[PDB]
Amino acid sequence: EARLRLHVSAVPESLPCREQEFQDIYNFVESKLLDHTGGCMYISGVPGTGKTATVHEVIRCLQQAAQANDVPPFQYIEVNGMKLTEPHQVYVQILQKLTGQKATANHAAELLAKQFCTTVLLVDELDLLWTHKQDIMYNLFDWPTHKEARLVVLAIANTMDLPERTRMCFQPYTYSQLQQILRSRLKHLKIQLVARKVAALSGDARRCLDICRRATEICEFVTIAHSMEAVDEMFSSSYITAIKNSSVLEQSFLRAILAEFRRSGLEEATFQQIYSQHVALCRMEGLPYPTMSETMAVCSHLGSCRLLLVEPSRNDLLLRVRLNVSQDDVLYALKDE
Amino acid sequence: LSQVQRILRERFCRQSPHSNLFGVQVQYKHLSELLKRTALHGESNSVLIIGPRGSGKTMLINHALKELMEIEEVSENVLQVHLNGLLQINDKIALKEITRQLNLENVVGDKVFGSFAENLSFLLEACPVIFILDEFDLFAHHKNQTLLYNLFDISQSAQTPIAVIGLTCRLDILELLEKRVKSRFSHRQIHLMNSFGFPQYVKIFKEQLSLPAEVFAEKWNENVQYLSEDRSVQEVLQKHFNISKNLRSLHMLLMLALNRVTASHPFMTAVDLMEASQLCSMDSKANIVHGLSVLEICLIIAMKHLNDIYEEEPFNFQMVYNEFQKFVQRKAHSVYNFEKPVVMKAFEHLQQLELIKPMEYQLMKLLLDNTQIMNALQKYPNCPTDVRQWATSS
Amino acid sequence: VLCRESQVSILQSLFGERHHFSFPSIFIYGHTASGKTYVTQTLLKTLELPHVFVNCVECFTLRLLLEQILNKLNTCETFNDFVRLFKQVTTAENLKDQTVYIVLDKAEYLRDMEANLLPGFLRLQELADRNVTVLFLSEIVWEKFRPNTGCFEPFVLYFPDYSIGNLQKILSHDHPPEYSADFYAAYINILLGVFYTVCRDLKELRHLAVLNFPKYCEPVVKGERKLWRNIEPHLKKAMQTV
Ligand SMILES: Nc1ncnc2c1ncn2[C@@H]1O[C@H](COP(=O)(O)OP(=O)(O)OP(=O)(O)O)[C@@H](O)[C@H]1O
Ligand SMILES: Nc1ncnc2c1ncn2[C@@H]1O[C@H](COP(=O)(O)OP(=O)(O)OP(=O)(O)O)[C@@H](O)[C@H]1O
Ligand SMILES: Nc1ncnc2c1ncn2[C@@H]1O[C@H](COP(=O)(O)OP(=O)(O)OP(=O)(O)O)[C@@H](O)[C@H]1O
Ligand SMILES: [K+]
Ligand SMILES: [Mg+2]
Ligand SMILES: [Mg+2]
Repeated sequence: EARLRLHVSAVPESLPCREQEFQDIYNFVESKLLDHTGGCMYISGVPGTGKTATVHEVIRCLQQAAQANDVPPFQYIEVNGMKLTEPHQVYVQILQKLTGQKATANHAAELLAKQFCTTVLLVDELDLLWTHKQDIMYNLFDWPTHKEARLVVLAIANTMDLPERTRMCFQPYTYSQLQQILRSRLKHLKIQLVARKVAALSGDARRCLDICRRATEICEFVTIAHSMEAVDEMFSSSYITAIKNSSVLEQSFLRAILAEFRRSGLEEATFQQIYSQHVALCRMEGLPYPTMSETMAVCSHLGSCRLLLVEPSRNDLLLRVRLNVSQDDVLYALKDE
Repeated sequence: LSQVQRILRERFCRQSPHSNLFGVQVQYKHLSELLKRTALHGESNSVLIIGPRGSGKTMLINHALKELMEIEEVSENVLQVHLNGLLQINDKIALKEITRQLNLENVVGDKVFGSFAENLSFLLEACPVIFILDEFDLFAHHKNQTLLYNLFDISQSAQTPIAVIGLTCRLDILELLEKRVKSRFSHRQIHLMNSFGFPQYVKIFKEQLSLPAEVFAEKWNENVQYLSEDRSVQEVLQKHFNISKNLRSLHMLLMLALNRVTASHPFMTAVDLMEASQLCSMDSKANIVHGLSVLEICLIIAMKHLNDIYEEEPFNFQMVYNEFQKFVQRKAHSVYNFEKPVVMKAFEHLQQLELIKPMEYQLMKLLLDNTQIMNALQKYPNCPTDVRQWATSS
Repeated sequence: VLCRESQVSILQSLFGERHHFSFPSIFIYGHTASGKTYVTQTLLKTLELPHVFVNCVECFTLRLLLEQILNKLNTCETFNDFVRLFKQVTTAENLKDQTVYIVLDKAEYLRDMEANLLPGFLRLQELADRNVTVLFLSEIVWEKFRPNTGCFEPFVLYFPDYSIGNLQKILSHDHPPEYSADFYAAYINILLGVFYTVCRDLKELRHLAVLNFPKYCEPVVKGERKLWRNIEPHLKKAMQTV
């Protein structure tokens, strides 16, 4: 249970290492809350930057403050866009969390309009609420600006351009910031040459905890060598691996592709042209003739694993073939030996 | 007796749950490891088994899942859910399929929950579950990806024991996931299956044909080991190896040669496998050409002359008709001369066979390779000396 | 059945014993008149193996194709999801332990229907694990069926075109109604001697064999061998027209 207790600490965690962002959001809600007014704040960032976690923290703190009467009471509501099949179910959620309970999306939206013509509403990943007419976004952002509406809106998504089609952004995590979170809870061990090794990344936090959690799995069955192995089992590109393990005729077919490309110089060629090249190579390697039924199988083996991008098999000799891997990568996979 | 057949048929055709695991020793450790961690402890993980098709995945996960549930605590406390991208084409179908495999059909339908996640969470809360997603590629293609996102979202932040194990053949899988789902996927837990060495292939050949401990089996295995080394079986197995590097293709080869074994032919021979190999090596489109009428052939030779004259430009019936008329013109008498509607019937039959493709007033291009044509003509049973001379005119 | 004897030995031994397992999928190709389904139905009828036979051009949709296959086993069916469900739920002392056969004729039309339907059928054995064999037969080469993500590759069995000799032996000696079979033989040998180079379809040759038979033997009843001279211009009248 020594280095095994370090397993238990990776999957979720607390408390935040985003110190400055937290304060900004707290003061935003506190400002709007103290005044008995509404507002909206859009939060950008990379998927791993601690946006929803920080918000949840700010909420728990504001509820504590609401118990001592430091800040006005009370209610809070959260809904996730990716948790719904059909965007319009949002109106049901919001209403169901408030009074009035169940109703259709049409009747709910009408009711929310009535209520809004204090409450904190978190809409996490409203990128999913995009619709042709975008009525729901227009409503969520219009509601807090009504006189009779006291509503504070916190909108999370991954892109800065969303509101362009009262704002904040979470930058990706740096060398030191990631290094911080890992040792931040290693307190079982107060092994730390690794925490900085894994810490060079782009830019998610989940990568760190999941990577190092795998490193411990390597150790048992932690040094820097264990983490290099951990990363090489994850971020390592599988394409070059597959080309090395591909069969004989599969490689000759790639050589055929590269031959046709070096002739034309384009990124597309037809199975017919590639076929002529493949015949030439099989002739020069002492191989048997590449029966077109075989070569079609091969070309599908390489298109099933996405080494190739191939037109549907119905087109027969007119298949147009693109490489899903850069020519330099293939030459390196074939020529390494 | 036929007891041989009953065995190899469940091994070759159906996929034998128990067999020898070749070269997966590392990958099995990582999968079985993770599986203990989610089943025995309260940990939640997600992993992808990624290989070419026909090798690896489904047997690995099947073998791993079996050994896992042989633990008494596991069999009682662990539920497993098997999903497939072919069967469930919609995340709503999948939701109701999870509800079905979890024996949670007692919800029952009276509460339609406000959100997809709320319905999924309500199912798990009614205690680990191992989610197997086969043909993971297709689950990535569902609209906004609700099933993947919320399974990973539940795998990470919900602390409900769950195991999300995908199977895919795509080296491109990770690029098919949204930024959000890619993050929540326990990052790039990846098992790769791929291929082996030729000596390992031959050892596999002899191991799959041999019979287990079940004097009849002992005599059988001695003869297999004799086959393992032969200049014939080996030069055939290599030819298949240079294409396959796959145990499923091998299984087919062993199966076809297994029909050759009867009560009058007790055990396989070199010829049994050579014949079985010949059936697989046939060129399908060459076989189809062999059965055309001499009219259809002459049309293809007309099309051949048209691609060699106009430089691979498409053509229509008219110009084919003209070039074909130039063929019968040689003799004043009518031998191959037929009425235009009939020639077009045969022409339309070539299209009906998808030996010509469109893009008469429609332009089309020939789907045959010239070496297929000249080889077929030499192998054609009745081919008249006149059409052969015409074929080489170009 | 004649001249297919070799294909019967391959396709019969593949069936093996009925309680065994067979290929998850088999794909037969060949021409219209190759005799594919005549051989398939006989083998399924004679033994007699439980089976179903369905025409893919008749059923264009899923509802129709899948409801036929389910009904014919002895049932509202939308998506292939519920076929494995309700095919797996179809088991009894009749089907319990045995190989079940599903023959999809003109599978070439499956390509145009539903993306997941042809793959689901190729693997149907392990999807329901019910000991099934799906038999595809079409005039289109297997190379054109393959999808992007792939599939379980079936066994590709080739039913070769009938030769001119295979045609006569099948076409002639099996209905010599009013005469010696040698007389009807010389008749067919002349029939093919004209129409073969144009029409190789056994189906159509049987028509013309029936059509022009009376005129061929008319000089016999009227008291007038070597009748090739008699009907050849008449046969050539029908050749370039029919
Ligand atoms: N500073 C941190 N300390 C501890 N854990 C962190 C930190 N930053 C991120 N995490 C990890 O990230 C998760 C919190 O989610 P996060 O706030 O990144 O969601 P999100 O950014 O809204 O999700 P997405 O951006 O993908 O929509 C936690 O479960 C934790 O494992
Ligand atoms: N390393 C191996 N150990 C055991 N059997 C193997 C191995 N590699 C290939 N096989 C055989 O090849 C077949 C592969 O089946 P499986 O479904 O497990 O993977 P797959 O065919 O790639 O799956 P998919 O349906 O995604 O293509 C099995 O019948 C199995 O017996
Ligand atoms: N050996 C034979 N003896 C007698 N008749 C035969 C023979 N072979 C084929 N036929 C003829 O062909 C018919 C059988 O159809 P066949 O088996 O050619 O269908 P199919 O090949 O499955 O059709 P398609 O290929 O167009 O789907 C019989 O009814 C008979 O008219
Ligand atoms: K059987
Ligand atoms: Mg979020
Ligand atoms: Mg599989």
